[PDB]
Amino acid sequence: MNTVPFTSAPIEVTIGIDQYSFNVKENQPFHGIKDIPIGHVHVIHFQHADNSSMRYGYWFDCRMGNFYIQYDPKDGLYKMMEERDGAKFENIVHNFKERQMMVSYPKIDEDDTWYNLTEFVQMDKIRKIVRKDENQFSYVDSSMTTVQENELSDPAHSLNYTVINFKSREAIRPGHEMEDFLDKSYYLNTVMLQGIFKNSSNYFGELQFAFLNAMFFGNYGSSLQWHAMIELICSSATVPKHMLDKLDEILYYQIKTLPEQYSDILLNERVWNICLYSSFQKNSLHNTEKIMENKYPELL
Amino acid sequence: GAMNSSNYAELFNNDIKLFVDDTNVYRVTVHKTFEGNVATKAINGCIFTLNPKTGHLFLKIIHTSVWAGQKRLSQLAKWKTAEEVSALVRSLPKEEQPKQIIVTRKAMLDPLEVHMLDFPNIAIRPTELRLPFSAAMSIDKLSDVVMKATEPQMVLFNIYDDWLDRISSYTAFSRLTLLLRALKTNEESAKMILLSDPTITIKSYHLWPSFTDEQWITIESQMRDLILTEYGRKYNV
Ligand SMILES: N[C@H](CC(=O)O)Cc1ccccc1F
Ligand SMILES: N[C@H](CC(=O)O)Cc1ccccc1F
Repeated sequence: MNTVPFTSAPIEVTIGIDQYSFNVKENQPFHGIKDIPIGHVHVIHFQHADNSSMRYGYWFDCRMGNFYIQYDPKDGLYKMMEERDGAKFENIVHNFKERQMMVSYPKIDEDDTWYNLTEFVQMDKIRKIVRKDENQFSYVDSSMTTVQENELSDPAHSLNYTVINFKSREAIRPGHEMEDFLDKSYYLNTVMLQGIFKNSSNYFGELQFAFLNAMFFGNYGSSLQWHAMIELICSSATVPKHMLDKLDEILYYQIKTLPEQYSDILLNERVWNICLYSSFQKNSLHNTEKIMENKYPELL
Repeated sequence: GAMNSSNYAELFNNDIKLFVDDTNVYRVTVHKTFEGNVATKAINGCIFTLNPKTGHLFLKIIHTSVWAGQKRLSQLAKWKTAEEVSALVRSLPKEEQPKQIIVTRKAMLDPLEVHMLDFPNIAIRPTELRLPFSAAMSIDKLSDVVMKATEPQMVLFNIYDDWLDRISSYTAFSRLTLLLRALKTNEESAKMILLSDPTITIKSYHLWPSFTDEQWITIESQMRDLILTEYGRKYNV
């Protein structure tokens, strides 16, 4: 079990760790988060009490280094840093742990939620969507735009998700215009899966990462990307059976986890109604259709 | 974006544009079968592709064989339309290719956009005008060439005859739309108006009779009266 310690908490802030969150008061004796499960990516995120504008945060994997948070009063945010000196980092964490100045990652033993949300998410793929190669962790915030959003403005601060565009030459084979537009299987299976992602695991990883950035940061381009990757599958007549079953599980846990009060902004009515009720896969997402109908029947 | 009454003179500027109407592409007669079920029999159709500035009508005749063995024909018909308009554009020299293609029905937008991905500078647009181009098949010489076709065929017609020698393209388009609206509202009466006088003939190389300027004003008035008459008969006014 790993630890993300804090030098201090000089500004009042709501701190998120994966799907959990807690409040820290201005100059409260808070030195970080302990007992973080090894084996998964994690995200630690922030919303300042005095400016809820800009949620921001860091994706990281404790197996890749010793990371900690220090407030920067010049740039006005909590920054993640890497400590190269292992000995000193373990001793400082040890002292923070002896003085009980850390919150414990509050995982219920029965609870597979975070695994189920991050099953296919890898740090190495995160770092290719979020380009900042000098760091082993990746910063995301509410305002970052995607490469596709910029085509329709700072490239260094962009989310390089795979561009999906149903009315593009990439999606449509010359001479198969109607076929490829009404049945996206070519675009899903040959262009995206075989061509770009290489396998469905990488595709689901980007999908899951897009959802998490939408949920935790309100990142609008991430929400667009999540819906596009769902629609591309649902709008393909030919999808491997194992992918549809896995998609159903992925979406189920995403819908289960979504804050009820954010449904209005995180869920696209058109995409979901199309996917569940009109698409080729309208009958292939049993678990997801049942939770959507019981939890968000208004959207449908 | 969409084309409406605010930007109406744009039709007659010097940017090449085409209207595309697909309403006569897939045409059927519905009839009873021996067993008392209902079935359709396709008849020949046409794409109506018109340059409103010049009167150029590229009438692509859609022969019933194109539907043989196909399903969801009403959906296919929009994509067949898009395919043929795309083929027509590619067949034209670059300096004759349209800058804009205006579809009379919004369901043509996606099929045509997809077929024209190779032409990103050609704007595909809907219109809020209710244009009476479905009545094209009420023009006898156009109906005749469609029904006689035994194979796919592109027939070329100037839909303004020689009117542009005497009137502007705005006025010629207004005349055309009034004639077509009348033929759409009461074809029998409209044709009666157009031919009641045997001394005014249709030249072999024309579609409409050789009316003088004064006679066109009379005809145009009679067509308005017809449209108003039918509007009353319809609504009891
Ligand atoms: N701030 C420490 C050294 C520096 O200031 O550069 C790094 C550090 C902070 C807090 C917990 C562990 C740890 F290694
Ligand atoms: N002189 C041409 C007529 C012809 O030779 O068929 C002008 C024309 C070109 C293209 C489409 C229709 C049309 F009336």
